[PDB]
Amino acid sequence: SAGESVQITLPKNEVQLNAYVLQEPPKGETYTYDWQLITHPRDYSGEMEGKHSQILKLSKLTPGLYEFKVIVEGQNAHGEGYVNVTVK
Amino acid sequence: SAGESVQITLPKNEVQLNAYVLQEPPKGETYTYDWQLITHPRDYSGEMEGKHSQILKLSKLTPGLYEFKVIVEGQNAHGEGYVNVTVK
Amino acid sequence: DGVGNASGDWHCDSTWMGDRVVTKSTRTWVLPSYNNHQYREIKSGSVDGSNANAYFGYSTPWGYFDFNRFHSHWSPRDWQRLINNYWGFRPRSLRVKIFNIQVKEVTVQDSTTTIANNLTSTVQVFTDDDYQLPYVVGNGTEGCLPAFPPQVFTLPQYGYATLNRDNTENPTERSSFFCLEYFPSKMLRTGNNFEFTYNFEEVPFHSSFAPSQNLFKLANPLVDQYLYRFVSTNNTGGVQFNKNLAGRYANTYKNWFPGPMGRTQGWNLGSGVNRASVSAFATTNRMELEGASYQVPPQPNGMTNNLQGSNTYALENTMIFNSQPANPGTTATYLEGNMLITSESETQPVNRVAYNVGGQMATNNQSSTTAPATGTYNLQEIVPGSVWMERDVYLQGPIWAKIPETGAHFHPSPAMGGFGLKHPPPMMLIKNTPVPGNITSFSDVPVSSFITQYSTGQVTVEMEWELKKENSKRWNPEIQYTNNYNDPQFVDFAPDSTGEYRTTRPIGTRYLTRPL
Amino acid sequence: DGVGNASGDWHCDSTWMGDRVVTKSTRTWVLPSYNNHQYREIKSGSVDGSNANAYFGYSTPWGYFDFNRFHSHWSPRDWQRLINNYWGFRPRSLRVKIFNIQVKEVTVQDSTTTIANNLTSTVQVFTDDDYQLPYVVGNGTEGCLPAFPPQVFTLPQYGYATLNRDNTENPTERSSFFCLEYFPSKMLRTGNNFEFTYNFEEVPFHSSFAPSQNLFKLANPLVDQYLYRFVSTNNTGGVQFNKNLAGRYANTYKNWFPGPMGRTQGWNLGSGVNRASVSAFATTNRMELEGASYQVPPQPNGMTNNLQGSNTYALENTMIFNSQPANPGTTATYLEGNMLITSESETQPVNRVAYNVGGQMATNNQSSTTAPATGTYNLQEIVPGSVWMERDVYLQGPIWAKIPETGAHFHPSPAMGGFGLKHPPPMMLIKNTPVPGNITSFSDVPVSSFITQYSTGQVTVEMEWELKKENSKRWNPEIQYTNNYNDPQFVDFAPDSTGEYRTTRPIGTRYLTRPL
Repeated sequence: SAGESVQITLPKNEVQLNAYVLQEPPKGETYTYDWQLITHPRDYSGEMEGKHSQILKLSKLTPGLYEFKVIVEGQNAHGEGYVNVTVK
Repeated sequence: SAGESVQITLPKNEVQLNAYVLQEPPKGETYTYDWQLITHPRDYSGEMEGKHSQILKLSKLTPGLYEFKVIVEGQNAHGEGYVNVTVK
Repeated sequence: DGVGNASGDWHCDSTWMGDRVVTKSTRTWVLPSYNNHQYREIKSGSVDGSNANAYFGYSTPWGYFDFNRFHSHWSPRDWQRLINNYWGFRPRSLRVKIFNIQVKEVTVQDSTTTIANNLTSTVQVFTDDDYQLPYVVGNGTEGCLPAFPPQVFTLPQYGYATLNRDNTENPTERSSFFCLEYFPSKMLRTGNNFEFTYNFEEVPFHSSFAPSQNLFKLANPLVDQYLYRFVSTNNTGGVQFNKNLAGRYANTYKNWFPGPMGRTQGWNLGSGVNRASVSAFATTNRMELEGASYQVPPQPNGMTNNLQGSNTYALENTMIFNSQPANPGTTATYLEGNMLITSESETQPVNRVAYNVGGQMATNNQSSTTAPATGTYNLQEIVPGSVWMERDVYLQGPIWAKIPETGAHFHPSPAMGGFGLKHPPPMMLIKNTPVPGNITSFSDVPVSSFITQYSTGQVTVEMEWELKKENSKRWNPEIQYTNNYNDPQFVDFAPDSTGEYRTTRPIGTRYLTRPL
Repeated sequence: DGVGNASGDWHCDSTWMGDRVVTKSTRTWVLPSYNNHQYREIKSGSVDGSNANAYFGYSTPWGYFDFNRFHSHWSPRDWQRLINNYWGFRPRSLRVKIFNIQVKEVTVQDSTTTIANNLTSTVQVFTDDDYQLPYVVGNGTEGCLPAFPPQVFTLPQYGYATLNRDNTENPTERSSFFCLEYFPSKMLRTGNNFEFTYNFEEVPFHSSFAPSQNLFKLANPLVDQYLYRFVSTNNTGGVQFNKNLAGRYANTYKNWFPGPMGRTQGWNLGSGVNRASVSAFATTNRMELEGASYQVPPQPNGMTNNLQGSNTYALENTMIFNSQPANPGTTATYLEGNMLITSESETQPVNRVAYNVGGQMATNNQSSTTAPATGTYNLQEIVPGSVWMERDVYLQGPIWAKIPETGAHFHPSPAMGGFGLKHPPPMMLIKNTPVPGNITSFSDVPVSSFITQYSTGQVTVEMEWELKKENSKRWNPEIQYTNNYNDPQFVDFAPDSTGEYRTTRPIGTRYLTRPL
């Protein structure tokens, strides 16, 4: 698996995250991505839009560490990536 | 199965052992070798590196008899070899 | 008894009956078969550039029940009812019950992984009542009954470190091995249950009140002292005195002294600049033991890590919890926004501030030729007529610790808070009895192929606590723990939209006050 | 009783109560269905160039419990507590229990091999209390309860040899067949259990002490004897005497003699050159029986295989164990580094050395014309006023042996050590009751297709031992068995990193001393 870490600051917070998997399949075969927020600041109320898509949209991000875990699977091919976001 | 027996002496002890199986498959099919130490001297503390590989590395061998058992399997083909080491 | 009859019932409750309160908790646990039924000798060398990290020990195939966290017995609301009304409390008894056991066999033939239940399998259970095994329960480790009652938890694996030789991974001739199958245990099939009771030894009440007076200013501000003080020498060297006036606390004679202190470094949370790009470790407080250097949070009792209305924290004199539970072995870099940083600011009237010097004293001998000189100190231990407050207990924190058997100790009160016990609630160990796979021939070599399986069941803990009734004559209203949030986006101490339990703040225990 | 209720509990323990000690052991066993439910007549001709190897007998489909090894009842540490403090011990009673049985059916349809449990199947169990069957237990064979409690073991298959004719594979008209289904047995389903008690017959205490004096030097070294001795003849042939002086032990008159000895060959372990490229067999000590030549280790009691502080061992007078358990039928050539070679050097003050001549004696009649001549001997049996020490018991060795019923024996103490019993703990046999496959038509020919299955369960053995308290007046400190290792890489008598139990040394029984 991977471990791509991103960072942001200032008042702006709403951000979107895509998903990149190795061994890309044919057009006829699309995967069903799945995002799981495993760690977030204690204040974070926020929401998650388009989890099952390639891009998860985040809004209302309070300062702290955010831990995600996108899981990409298909026909005889399970997988997943990891991503950390740090807000100041 | 086979029964290849090796021997060593003097202070030197660290040795490596490969694995040879009959009916070698295609490059696209690699086996997952497995080594098991079934007999060793009562003093032997040592370690085993790269068991699941073709070559098992041994270090800190005290005098005595060592019994190994490499097992090589694949797609519809289970197998295994035996090897004895004697240190003086 | 039998397969179609339940071995116990669900009890969650709190019964307040004057001077006592009885809490009951039931949870559902799951137990994996650890190590595949065998003992292993585990060990480590020097990790992260520190040989204090080296060890030698054993993992076992047993798991254990750990209920040494307050939130395992108290709901947020009963905790609030306790800290807003009582001056103290202490544990009196304990009753534990394991019931409704279910062993499941797991078979993964042809990637189908089917789970069936095995009606004839057993789990073994015993309590170490004579404290013959390494007690690992009161050391701030995970795996306790969860805070929230609907949560299902995995029991942790029992393991222990024994002696390693010279800060390396090797054992010494004194390192011991403890085989847990060498104790008598009960075996339980799906219709069986295990029950166990315990009484705590008389311990002092925890003090859940804050001091309403400062220790150095106990004299009446209206009357002068009948004691005098040296204030200077005249142009000839003769000594002069002055009477200690009314309310001049900087000079009065004192009877009592603040507790022991060892200076810790202070860092600013939120607003407040700190030194940039620092690496704590290299400059943290350490204690040497057997040739190695160990960090010692939270430092010994008797200090305050924060000064009320300030954002400077002596971080290593602090208990830092996470707002949520984490995965095993995470190496993520959490920020202040993710933590539940505790503050002991309500002990400041009696406990010295950890990031400040502790005082000063004479360094020389004055004479006609030398002027009196003084020098500050960074650490000061116990002196006679010393008083301090022990660390507070939090809802998300530990209830007790075992006092180590050595024959010599001073004031057995654990650094992390809670009760220090000579004989604490015994460890309860549990494991899935092994079931051999298909074995067709004889061998003197021990069986190594087992049917894979796991168990699950319910566990009920019932604790009786004794309370110390608050008896104040304060006139004006007191501070109380209260549910105060400005524009809540979610209810705190409740499940959110996802179903995960939220907790945004550590709840200590000192809201009520008392005059010294 | 029932499927969802456990039939017994786990007990492992040691309870020392003065003059007694009670050990309890529980293990998990697995039982294969042997022979596919049938008796077979097994036999062999002359193997390895020796017709002493020929036999004729029967294998049965039964397995048995064997707990005739000390390590099945004693932990390394309790063994140490016994040999450092007592002068002797002997077994008093035995209690056995088989419980928590589980029969599993195995089906291999389409290479899926699924294991399900069969709730209605039985195991049969009985104890041969009248010793009507060939007793195979005390003959140094494998399959005993394991040393380490978490280990799971396979029960061995019962078999026996009867009489063969003329050192060939053929039976004689006296060869007997014993059908074990011809005894009354209990049948146990998954809710049942079997229990059995036994009392040992009064036996002599084992002697767990070493002699503090040499048998030939019991006279006071300060006083002379009032006895004289022939020392020579003068130039005329007249005999001359000399008084036996004080401390000249080479000449004193003796009252007692060392035990019997039969010279064995001595070999050097470690440092110490031996004859190169030898083949032991051809020159080992043998005894003839029925026309065949058998090796007879460890030789009869009364000798010492090693001389303290020497590396020469009379290897065939020695008990040689392996540091670990081996697979069935291994033909590997082990070296000294793999073995646990025992030494009886602490009996040397009383037992003759096995690799040396036993003494000498007169071969002729001297006269004016012939000089007295003498000749050494290699074997010498019992004489009156003979004393020796029996072989020692080891933790990894055998507890008892059955004394063969023949009506005539001398000093029934087994060569391998332990107690010799007229009526030893009866054999406990067990087997999976056969369950027929799908049979659709009638036949007078016996059913031969069965459902394949195996069983497993727990077994608890409880033994009471009587101790003989050490009562010494020695002033200086004694030798004790102690955990002494220079730079341990692992803890001995503990599981290693792999989970396999290690044991690097045989632990005998004589540490304490006594004056003769």
